[PDB]
Amino acid sequence: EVQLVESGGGLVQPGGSLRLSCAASGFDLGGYSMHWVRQAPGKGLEWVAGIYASGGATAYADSVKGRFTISADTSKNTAYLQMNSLRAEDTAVYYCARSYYYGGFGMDYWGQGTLVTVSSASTKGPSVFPLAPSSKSTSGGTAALGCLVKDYFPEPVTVSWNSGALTSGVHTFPAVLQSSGLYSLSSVVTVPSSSLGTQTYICNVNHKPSNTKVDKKVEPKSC
Amino acid sequence: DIQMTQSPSSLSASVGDRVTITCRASQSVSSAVAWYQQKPGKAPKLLIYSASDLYSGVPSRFSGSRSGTDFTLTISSLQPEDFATYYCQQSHTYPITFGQGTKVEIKRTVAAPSVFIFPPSDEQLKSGTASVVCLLNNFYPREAKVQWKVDNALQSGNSQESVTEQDSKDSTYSLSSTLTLSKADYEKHKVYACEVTHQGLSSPVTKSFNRGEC
Amino acid sequence: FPNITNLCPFGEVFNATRFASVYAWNRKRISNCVADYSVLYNSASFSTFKCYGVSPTKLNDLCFTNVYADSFVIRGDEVRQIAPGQTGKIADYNYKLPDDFTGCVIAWNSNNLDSKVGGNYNYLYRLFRKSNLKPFERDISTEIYQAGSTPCNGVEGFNCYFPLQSYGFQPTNGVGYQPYRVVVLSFELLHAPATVCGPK
Ligand SMILES: *[C@@H]1O[C@H](CO)[C@@H](O)[C@H](O)[C@H]1NC(C)=O
Repeated sequence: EVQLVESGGGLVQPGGSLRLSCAASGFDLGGYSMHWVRQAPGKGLEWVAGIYASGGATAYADSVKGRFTISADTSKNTAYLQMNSLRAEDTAVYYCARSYYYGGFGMDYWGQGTLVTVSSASTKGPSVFPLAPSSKSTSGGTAALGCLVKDYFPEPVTVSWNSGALTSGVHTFPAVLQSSGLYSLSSVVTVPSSSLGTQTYICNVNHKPSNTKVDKKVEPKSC
Repeated sequence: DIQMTQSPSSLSASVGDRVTITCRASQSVSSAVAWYQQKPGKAPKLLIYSASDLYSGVPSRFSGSRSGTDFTLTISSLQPEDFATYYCQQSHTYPITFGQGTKVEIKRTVAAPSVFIFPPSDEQLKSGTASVVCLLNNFYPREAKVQWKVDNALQSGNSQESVTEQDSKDSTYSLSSTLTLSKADYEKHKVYACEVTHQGLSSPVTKSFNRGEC
Repeated sequence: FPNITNLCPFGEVFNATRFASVYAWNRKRISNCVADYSVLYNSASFSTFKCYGVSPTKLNDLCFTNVYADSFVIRGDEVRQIAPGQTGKIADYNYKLPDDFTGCVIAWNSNNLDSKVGGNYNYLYRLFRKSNLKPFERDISTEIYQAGSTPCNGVEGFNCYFPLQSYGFQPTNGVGYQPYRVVVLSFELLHAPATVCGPK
């Protein structure tokens, strides 16, 4: 079972440095070339750098030439990518992969990938606001309700409905980067209008980077 | 420094169909092309290498062909797991370059969007900013237009929308458009409406609400 | 007719100890002899036995000017390329059959003969080439393949690849990637004495 595991990802300010590691198991780096491929949110794949483990020869993409440096260690059987003078354009999910020889072959095994965010903004906790179901909702129809997460910068966020009890008719939209530099997304669910008064609905939001976990209940306005 | 032009950019087809995807290289690359598949939130999975060589543990329906400098990836019959994005990649001349990408979506009958409007919470008003949300869920095709109208006046520059991926079971899209503005500017107007234009709609829908009423 | 009764050396080819690499496929000329083709098919110990331009079923009645037995090793997945009008690394860069091919193509698995613990790297194939191969052409050159604009000066590296690469004939491999021995019988018919014939 060949395996490639990434590490060293995180949050860094513009112009900073970050070292990504890629540990390999189930095979020897010898005779292989380790590559780093990055993918910006909702965009294509872009090759960055590559290295022949045995000889030590390296190759870089024009966009990151000079700033990034790729290395490898045969005893540790791991590959590294030092990233200096980072820019906002470099924010992306970084994967490490392997290929046989200097070229001509595909990438057999990829790591799961690590997210790298480059922003001047600081890590902030999410603000949770309810989205109550409209009072004027048809009885035969099904009223919709939801939770809104605003102003959290570190992208990773998880949401659940009733501690995982509601797994049907739920739609959690992807986050959007605001002009302020903080992220904001919303999650919604469609439930029958009759069960609005009877049942109780809770959105559970977890922000691992800032270590902020909260829950909020949704109820009609009534006024 | 070779450029790989991939077509089609997007493709919609039904289960059991035969699909073809093409990648043309700027220069000759011998047979150093490879084809990968990527699903949301997952690393790319290698499908084909050296143009026409199957990878271990990969369904036999996937095939690869090379005619001159044109490369082709073919699916004999589609299966629900084959709905994902597909890339081509060349490893002939460095820097290695991927294709633009080809998204494959499950075809579905036209459906109209269920549209809802959510006013800003009072807890948010305490902070000083008001966010109005407009949700339109369970519709197909992806193409849709959302227009924010405040007292029948179009609002531009303060709206942001996001779209979900096709539902596992519904096979339909959903969209959420948020309009954020300061409490002072929010209190200046009284009517807030979210006009929606879709292919599967005779006329534009217009869910709205009035500030200070429930 | 030959006017002499000398069995042809087919055992030398099919039962040879070691086979050649597909990039340098071996070829044995066969003339001035007689041999029973149908014995091969009857043996039925082969996995692929496809003939183009002639019926395989007991067609020893025919006599040919010369015969050619071409032998090499490839993967199982690649066997499908050893036929007329096919494309692939093997067909393009290693061993090409003409579209007007009259002959037979025989292939059998050899995992026990051509596998070694930790891999057998004795069987190579050509991976890079500027142009496709003409039919029945052989290229044994080992010159470094220059892919970039810069010259290579005979050194291995990025954009400077050694043209031949080794098969990963692991013993734990799938059938598609297991070694397979291939013999291609070509029947050269010309306006010349028939030096090869069938029995009797
Ligand atoms: C290969 O060897 C076996 C046993 O010696 C024999 O029966 C078979 O016919 C041989 N192949 C040929 C072409 O003679």
